Amino acid sequence: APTHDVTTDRSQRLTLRFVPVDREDNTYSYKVRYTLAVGDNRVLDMASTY
Amino acid sequence: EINLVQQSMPNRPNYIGFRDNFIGLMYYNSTGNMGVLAGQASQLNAVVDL
Amino acid sequence: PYLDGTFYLNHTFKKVSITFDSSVSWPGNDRLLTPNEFEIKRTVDGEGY
Repeated sequence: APTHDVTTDRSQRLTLRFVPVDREDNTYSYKVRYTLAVGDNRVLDMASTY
Repeated sequence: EINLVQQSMPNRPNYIGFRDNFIGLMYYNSTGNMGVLAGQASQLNAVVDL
Repeated sequence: PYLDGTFYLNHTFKKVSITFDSSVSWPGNDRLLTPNEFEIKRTVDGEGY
């Protein structure tokens, strides 16, 4: 394996949970917003957002 | 005529109130009913109950 | 199952803790939602994990 520059797991979770900050509980639809925070020196792939 | 000679003792004093400092009104020391105080950004829990 | 690899009791496990020096968790860089320990499965799940 590479021993440096690859990964640093220091003070980072490998997944986060984000609570709703909007909820609409309409009769046939539901809306939810999330204010994402992508930290500095991190990168997100949206293929693993679900 | 023989139901004149009944006796009756008072019912027991039974005091029902709350606990000493509202003990067992908030879950502590539990998981699955654990409380979370956390950022609104990343949302990292700052409460770990064991 | 020891010699044939015919395992079948892997579904009873419920947690694993790794510690070095008896004072530092190996999952201690806060890599997991439950910070210390991996949990294999949840009994009493209300936090949807």
